[PDB]
Amino acid sequence: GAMNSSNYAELFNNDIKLFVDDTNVYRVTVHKTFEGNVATKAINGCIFTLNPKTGHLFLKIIHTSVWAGQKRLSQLAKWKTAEEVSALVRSLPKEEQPKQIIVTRKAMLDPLEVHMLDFPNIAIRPTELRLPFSAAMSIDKLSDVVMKATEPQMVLFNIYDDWLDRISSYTAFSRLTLLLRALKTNEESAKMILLSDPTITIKSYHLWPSFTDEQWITIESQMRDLILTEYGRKYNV
Amino acid sequence: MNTVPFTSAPIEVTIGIDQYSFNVKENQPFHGIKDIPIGHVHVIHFQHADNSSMRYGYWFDCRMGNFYIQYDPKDGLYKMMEERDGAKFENIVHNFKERQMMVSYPKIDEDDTWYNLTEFVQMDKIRKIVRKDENQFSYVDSSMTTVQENELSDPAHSLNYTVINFKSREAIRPGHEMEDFLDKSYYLNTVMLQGIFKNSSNYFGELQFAFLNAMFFGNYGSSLQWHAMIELICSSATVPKHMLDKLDEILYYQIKTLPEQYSDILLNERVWNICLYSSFQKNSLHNTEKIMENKYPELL
Ligand SMILES: CC[C@H](CO)NC(=O)c1ccc(N)cc1
Repeated sequence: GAMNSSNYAELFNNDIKLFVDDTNVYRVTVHKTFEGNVATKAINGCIFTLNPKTGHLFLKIIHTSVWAGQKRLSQLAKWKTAEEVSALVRSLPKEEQPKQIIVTRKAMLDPLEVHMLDFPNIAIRPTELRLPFSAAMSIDKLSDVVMKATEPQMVLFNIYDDWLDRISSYTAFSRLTLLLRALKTNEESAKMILLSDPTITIKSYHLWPSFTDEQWITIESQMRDLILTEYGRKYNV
Repeated sequence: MNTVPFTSAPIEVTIGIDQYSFNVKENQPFHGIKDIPIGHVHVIHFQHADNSSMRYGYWFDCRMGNFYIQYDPKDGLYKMMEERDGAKFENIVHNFKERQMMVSYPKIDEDDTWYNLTEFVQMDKIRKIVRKDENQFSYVDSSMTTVQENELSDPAHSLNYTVINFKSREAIRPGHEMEDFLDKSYYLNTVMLQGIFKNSSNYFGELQFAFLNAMFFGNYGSSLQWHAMIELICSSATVPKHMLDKLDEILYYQIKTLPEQYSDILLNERVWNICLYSSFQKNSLHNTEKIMENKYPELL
């Protein structure tokens, strides 16, 4: 069934599972035409497929050529997502295949179920959490590889950098969701927080800055301030 | 015109014969139903006055044998039986008619309702859905489950309707996942019609039998089967024109005949709104859409 606050520690047990977020698969800019009509122009997108226990991110880059000559792109985007996730699962060794796939939007359930009929023992689940994975394209290195792609491409990341050497998966996921929530609520301020002190750098093989344990506590505090504030600036409170 | 005699009526019961019904009191001198039209299947069905639980009955075709009803006080129900001695049967029937001991199948001359509800229904196909090969007639009741219901528990007492499942490897060709799920024409036309049913007449026969078991016995699995078979057609972009026109007629007479007070449990809101207003065939069922809008506009 659905994943929510009550079964949250299930994410960090030893059954392999993947979140799939499709909110950045089909991306467009809306513009005026010479005749004063409106048109869309697609830009490269990505499927965000994340193991929340290990941090492994399977980022399938969706090149705009996949949309050429196709109709009803927002519907096709769900099926393309399901096709790519199914291809990913089949590419993994049996012992690496997930036992559950959790979709961040319920409209992915039927496309994924149909593409995974071959895998009757993989549970496809929705969630009641409002997870901030749409903000993945606010991570500079992820945005950069999506925008530069000239063809379909899969790129593997660990979205936790080396955090698991010092903290548990539960704590790492909590930090990740706090960072992404902040970036989603106010990208400019969130990014100012992360990069203000130039002495803290992002390693070449990492996505986030190399904060000490004490600096992460300060950082996390500043992100919660931001989220509560914007919640004021937004509701006037 | 054929006859189904009753040995007696020891318990008070409402007896149905197709779309008609009449109350019989406990031990009321009653011996049967005469003037039953030849050429159609028929259903004779029962609801006891003490236990409205378990409606039950018998599908039969008088051309296949001489059938009568006899109450069994051990199993507590009216049982259909075949009389193999034709002279004994003619004699029993003639005697009960002479004594005016049988009610009349009360068909209005103008009325094609029963034909229209059973056009494609054949006894031989009924007997493959309801498996009991030693009898020429078929028992159905409110509680019997379908093969597909049992997959999600006694197999001998099951309704072996053709399994339809839109999220199944039978319905979905590798590589056409989106195409086959959003347009079910290959499942309808290749898998089911060409492969399993062979022709649209057998498809419509099973659809019509499923509805009638839903209506007459409140059989929930039959209602599920009826709606699935409707939805499979309406969710196909490519359907022969003669099938769409016949489906419209079939459903029209089903909706016309449905008890008005049973529409809440026998009609699935999602399927009907999808079929009439969202599906490929939203504009192909004019008669059915008109009667649905005038008779059950709440559902929609
Ligand atoms: C069996 C129902 C039918 C109704 O026409 N016959 C009678 O009701 C009936 C009653 C008494 C008789 N001697 C003959 C007949």
